[PDB]
Amino acid sequence: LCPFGEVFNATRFASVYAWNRKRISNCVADYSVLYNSASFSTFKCYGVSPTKLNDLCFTNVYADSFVIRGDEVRQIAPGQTGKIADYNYKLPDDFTGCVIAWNSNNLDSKVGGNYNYLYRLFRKSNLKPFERDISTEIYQAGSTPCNGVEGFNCYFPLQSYGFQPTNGVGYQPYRVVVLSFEAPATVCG
Amino acid sequence: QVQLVESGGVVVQPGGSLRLSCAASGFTFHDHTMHWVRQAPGKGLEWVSLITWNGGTIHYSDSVKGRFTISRDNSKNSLYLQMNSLRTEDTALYYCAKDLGRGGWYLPSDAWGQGTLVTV
Amino acid sequence: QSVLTQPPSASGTPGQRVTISCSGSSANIGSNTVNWYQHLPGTAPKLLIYSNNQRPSGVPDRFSGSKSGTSASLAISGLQSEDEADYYCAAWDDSLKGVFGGGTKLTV
Ligand SMILES: *[C@@H]1O[C@H](CO[C@@H]2O[C@@H](C)[C@@H](O)[C@@H](O)[C@@H]2O)[C@@H](O[C@@H]2O[C@H](CO)[C@@H](O)[C@H](O)[C@H]2NC(C)=O)[C@H](O)[C@H]1NC(C)=O
Repeated sequence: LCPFGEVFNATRFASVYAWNRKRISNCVADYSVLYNSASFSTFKCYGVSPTKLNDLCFTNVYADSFVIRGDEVRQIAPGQTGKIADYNYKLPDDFTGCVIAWNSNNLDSKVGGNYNYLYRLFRKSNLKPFERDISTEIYQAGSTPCNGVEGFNCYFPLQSYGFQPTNGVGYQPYRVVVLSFEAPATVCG
Repeated sequence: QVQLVESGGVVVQPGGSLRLSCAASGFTFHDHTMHWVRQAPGKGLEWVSLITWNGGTIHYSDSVKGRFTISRDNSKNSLYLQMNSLRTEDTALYYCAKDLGRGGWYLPSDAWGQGTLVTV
Repeated sequence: QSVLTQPPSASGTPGQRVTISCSGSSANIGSNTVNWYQHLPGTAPKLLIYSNNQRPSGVPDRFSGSKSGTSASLAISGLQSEDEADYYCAAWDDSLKGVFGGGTKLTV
């Protein structure tokens, strides 16, 4: 029995700039239990029929997890671009796997703002698929040298999602789990 | 979901003084630099002042230099502007704005407030 | 009576691409970055382009810009009737402080 409960029902999720990867293996993975669950706001699966997964086995199923705004959920898909897709978390054009998300306004938001969850705003170039960059160096915006101390035209690369109980839906927190699917198989239905 | 709310939009007889105040929410306040920007009626946008997060550096536009004072209180998430020695030339819609990132500074960026009309 | 120079107006037919020029001195644009704003009368200004050619989230790829020596421009493609607004150029000056251009009124 695959520990999906430790990936979907976890106490705390990582920030998008530093997302968590848990490898599910040597177990039985029931994917019907998570699909027919009305708790999910979206279940967009790529490469595979979301209903046939319960008949398939795979070699290694990686489960990535992070917290992003509702308006950005559409960026967690192959072929997409955007502030998250390009600098925080990128999927390959030949991605195979499921992108699962749900509203967590009752969990990652509090009165006066939940600013514990960061997201990279500045990066020199677009990152590669499944790359994870957690450097906290000062970003130089112009031709003038910052020397690693914030000041004129140079900024700290991360920002805070100001999550509050009264945010519009687009600005409410969403928890995202991405199940990437890929010799001998170890994860069968 | 960033908001900035300006107040103090009252009419002051020329040669008098006025203080404005800009409540902020929806973002980290203590790590951000902020600015004031004014729009004279029928004209474009003018830059007034920024104050960095730690009060390290403060700069004024030469039109308001020596008469306007900017200050902030990070424990109340509010920005203040004390304008003294008012001139009829200062009639404008005043706006509150923030910078792009944390720590650093340059110019008014993404979140602007609705602003408030000051008549002299 | 302004430091960054922009034409008072611009215009074009929907589906066409138009440009808004901005010019300045060596201490304005030559040696610092350019931001562009879009101001629709009745509401607050927003930030369209920053650091010469970068975009904030919410701004579509119909809006692009560039910097060349001391001059700068904003290119607006696929003109829609919803973009009939006043556009502004800004660069930090070394001797002078924060500079905003006169502003260009773009009409359909
Ligand atoms: C994810 O968690 C929910 C809620 O946790 C359960 O209830 C808690 C009070 C505690 O008893 C936990 O140990 C339980 O796991 C699970 O609840 C499911 O909710 C759906 C929709 O209401 C329902 O159809 C299922 O029967 C519930 N199953 C239970 C009660 O365990 C849910 O199963 C968990 N899902 C995963 C992926 O583990």
